[PDB]
Amino acid sequence: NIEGVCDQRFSGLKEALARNLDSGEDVGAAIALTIDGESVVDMWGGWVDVEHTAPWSRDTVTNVWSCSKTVTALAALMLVDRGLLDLDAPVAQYWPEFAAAGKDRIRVRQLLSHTSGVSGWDQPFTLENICDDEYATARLATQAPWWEPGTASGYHALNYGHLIGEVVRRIDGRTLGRFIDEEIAGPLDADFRLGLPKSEYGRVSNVIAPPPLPIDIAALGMDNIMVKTFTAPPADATGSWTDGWRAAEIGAANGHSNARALARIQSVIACGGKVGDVRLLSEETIDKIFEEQSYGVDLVLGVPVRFGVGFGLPTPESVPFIPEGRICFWGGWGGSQIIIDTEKRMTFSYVMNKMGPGLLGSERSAQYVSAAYDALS
Repeated sequence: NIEGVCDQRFSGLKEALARNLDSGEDVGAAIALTIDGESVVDMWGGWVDVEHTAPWSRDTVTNVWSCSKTVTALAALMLVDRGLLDLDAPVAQYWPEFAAAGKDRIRVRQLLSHTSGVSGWDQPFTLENICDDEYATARLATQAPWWEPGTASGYHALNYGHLIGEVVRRIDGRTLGRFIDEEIAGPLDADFRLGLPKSEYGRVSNVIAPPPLPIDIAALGMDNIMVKTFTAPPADATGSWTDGWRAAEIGAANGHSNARALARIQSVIACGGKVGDVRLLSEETIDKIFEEQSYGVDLVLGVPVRFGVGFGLPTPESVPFIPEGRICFWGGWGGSQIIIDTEKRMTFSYVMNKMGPGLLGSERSAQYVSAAYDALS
């Protein structure tokens, strides 16, 4: 039983979602797809929890973990489009405290491409620490890079929003979470926000944690950058249920939204900077997204990744279900996807509550993305 609309071209996408819901591989999911700004696929099915307390409704939202990075990146690119933020300027030019420990030459674009060298917090760090916005932001400004900036990419797993958000805050005045609401989510009427206000607790579906790892990476060395990044706050999807997590602003993983809002937000990039009569970027600023910034094995994700400014670029060897072309994308822990195909001017989005293993796509993510692209030919 699937609610919402789904174009007849994408029938095979609807059958995959239905059969995944019947088998339990998806507990509650939502798949959205816009073309040239107009909603073409907007579906959802399944339940809010494993106990079938309530079905996934239209405005059900959940934690969308790293899809929030695309909204954080969109906010930064908007300050660039207005001429207030220079991608080539050092981040210390806007954030003076960041110049400490030899970071005075790190450029703003390197924050957005995960090549800055600051991919996580130094290890006096806890789940409570990341919930303190100004404390977590100040800690990063004191750190030395974990590798030579621009030399490689290391996925800024949980501090991505703190780094870029502080640059946004010192330029605009508003916090990153508020900038998103007043300049992106508001003008486009999109159901996205950093965190979750208590007034919206009723329509949230708590994510289901991925399978436990056979070893706790404890006693296997923080000599590795990947371990330092993923243990800065200890990885626990359950932490996204807490009130402290939903009260903070973590532009890397804090977003609470659904597939319809993500596909609608990012339709600005797919349609050339304007959906309807709300233009947030020019095509000159959108061109900066698809300028390749880095390619190589990521120090954190452990696979080859091609990074643009704020988005990933097609990497068939690591993300095989996304074709090549002027396509930018990212996804969230558990399997969530947000894809921007400016050639077809479409946006795809898949949002679930049962988190699969891995921070790249899951088995379901490949089925849904492939079905969406098979129908488009």
